[PDB]
Order: sequence, then C-alpha cells, then structure tokens
Amino acid sequence: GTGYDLSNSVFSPDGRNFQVEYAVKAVENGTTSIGIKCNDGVVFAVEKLITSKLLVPQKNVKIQVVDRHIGCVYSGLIPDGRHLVNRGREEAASFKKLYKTPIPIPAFADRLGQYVQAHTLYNSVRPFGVSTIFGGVDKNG
Amino acid sequence: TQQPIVTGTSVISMKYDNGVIIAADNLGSYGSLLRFNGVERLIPVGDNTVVGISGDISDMQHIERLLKDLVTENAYDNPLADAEEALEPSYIFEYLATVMYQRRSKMNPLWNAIIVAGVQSNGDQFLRYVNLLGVTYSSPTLATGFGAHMANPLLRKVVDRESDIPKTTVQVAEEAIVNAMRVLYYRDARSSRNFSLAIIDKNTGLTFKKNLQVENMKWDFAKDIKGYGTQKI
Repeated sequence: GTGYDLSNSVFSPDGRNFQVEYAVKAVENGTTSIGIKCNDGVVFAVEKLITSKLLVPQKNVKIQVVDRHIGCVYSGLIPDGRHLVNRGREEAASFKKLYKTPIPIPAFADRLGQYVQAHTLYNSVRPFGVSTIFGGVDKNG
Repeated sequence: TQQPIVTGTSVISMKYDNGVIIAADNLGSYGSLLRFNGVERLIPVGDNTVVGISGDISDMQHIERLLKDLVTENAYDNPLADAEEALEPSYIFEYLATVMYQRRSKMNPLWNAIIVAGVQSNGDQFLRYVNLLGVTYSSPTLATGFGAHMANPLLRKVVDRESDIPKTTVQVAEEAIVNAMRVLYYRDARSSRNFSLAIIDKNTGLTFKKNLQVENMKWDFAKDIKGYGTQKI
C-alpha cells in the first residue's frame, strides 16, 4: 500500500512512523549543538549561524535553562525547542512544589521523553522537530 | 485560610539616608503557647529586597515558595537577570499585593501582614505594606500588629517626615530598631527575645544578622514593687 507517511502515529508495514523520521530529517538541517559530561558536571555548547552582521552579537540566546540546575540545548526547529523547554519547566515546577527537592536529572529526562512519545501517538499532533541535549548536577552527581 | 493557627507577631521597619532596615523576632506561636522558637520571618529576595511577614506561618511559607518560584521564573530566558532585568523591590511588592487582594476577594485570604523593604536600581528606598485585606500603604516607618501601635511612635520620632530621612544614619536607625524590639519584648505577650535584623543599604548591599537578642533590660525596680496597693511586705 501507500500513504503510510501522510498521517502521524500510523505504523508502516515495516513498523515505522515515517513522520517521526521526517522530523528527524528536519532536525539534521539545524545547527550543531553538543554536550560533554565532565567529572563534576556537564558543559553545553552551540553554534549560532550569523546570517548577517545586522544580528546583535551576544544576543539571540540559544541555550535555555530549566529550574536552577538543568541546562538544555536543542538542534532543529527552535520554536519546538522553546515549547519543549517550557513544558519541562512546568514539569520541574510541579515536581518541586509537590516534593520540595529539585527535580532529579533522570526524572526530568523521563518527563520530556514521555511528553515527546505522547506527541508521537496521535494523528492530530505533529512530532517534535528537535533533538535535545540537556542535563545537570543532582544529588547523584 | 479561615482562621490562623501558628502565627508570628510584629514586624518593624524604617527608612534612613542610604537605605532601609527591617526586623522581626523568631517566634511561632500556637495561640497562647510559644511553640516554635527560631522561626525566620524575614525572607531575603535577591540582593536588594527583604520581605517581612507576620501572621499564619503556613501562609508565610507558601509566600516563601511563591517568592522562590518568582525568582526562578524571572531567571528564565533572561541574560540580564543578575543586572538590569533583576527583581526590584517594587516588582515583588506589586506581585504580592495583587496576590493578597485576589485572595481577599475570593474569601480565602492569606492571613498575613507583609512589609516589603529594599533599594531600587536607582538607589531609591522602597518600603511598603500589605495585608490580608489587600490594603497597601507606604510610610517612612512601617510596623505590623502591636508594633503598629508601639514601634511606630518610637520610630516616628526619628523620621516624622520625608525630609527627616536624609538626616538619619544607619547607626541611628539600627539603635531605634533595637529599642523598639526591646519595648515589644517588654509589652508583647506573644513576643520573643531572639530576633533577626536586615539592612538594605544602597552602597553596602544586604546585611542580614540572625540570632540577635534583646539586651540592656531594666528589671531591678521590680524589687520595690510589693502588693497591689495597701500591702507593705
């Protein structure tokens, strides 16, 4: 048959969600961003393509912060990355309000992952067009 | 909150030439029982604001959480959160005041009296008051509860008008605050001898002193008081 790539959440005869792979292709078109885990923390870095000298340098920040200990940098569709960061900030605020302690990094990871996986479950929502490198220091390093 | 449970007493504050001073005891009272000692009622926000809260301790902790969350949310996507776009005392006040008036109008108020004191970015001394009714006012001297009746008369003899503010020094204002704390410990049943004192100075920043005690108390004359009238021994 044909048409397995016209609707999200539709599995192809191989067992793939082609819309997710098209979103991945959209991600590969973005600028480069990396993360490196050192002995006592993490370091994030990102390239900002200077389209013109009219852009104000040192402005147009690309790395976002969640809570006071989590850093996130996303490659791909910048608006989708901002939306995902906002959702993660809401999750972290809820976690802190309910449990007092700042949200652990793995818990935050699972929250973002469940959010994205839900966004790959229905034909009424478009999969996220970003790959996100995040992390920080919690009680377990 | 419909009726307060664990409550903190008065909170005093006054302006001086280069900044503001605020102070409050460390007591949480379960009605007539001095239940919890060492309860900080001065919440420093940033390096330029202090929030003094009296009333329901649970609502005070809720307001602490709200202030922490407000700082965190202002830090978001703000490269100047440590500079030109930092949290000003007026911002923190206006937010708390909106919250208080809303909670009043919903018939579920925060049973508290709040005094926000700090220094703006341009060096101006900010000092304002709000309560569970949402009433807001600003005076060179501000106190809550019994302080409003006893602390203000002493503190207003130092700064009765705006023009008196440039003339008052940090030592004068701090001595007046300590004297008012001593007078409250004299005449307030729900008071404590241990208190905390914050100074927001537009030059030295935030100076926060904890575990202070009321000193130089006059009690010797109590030896000459015998009987309630006609008794001689």
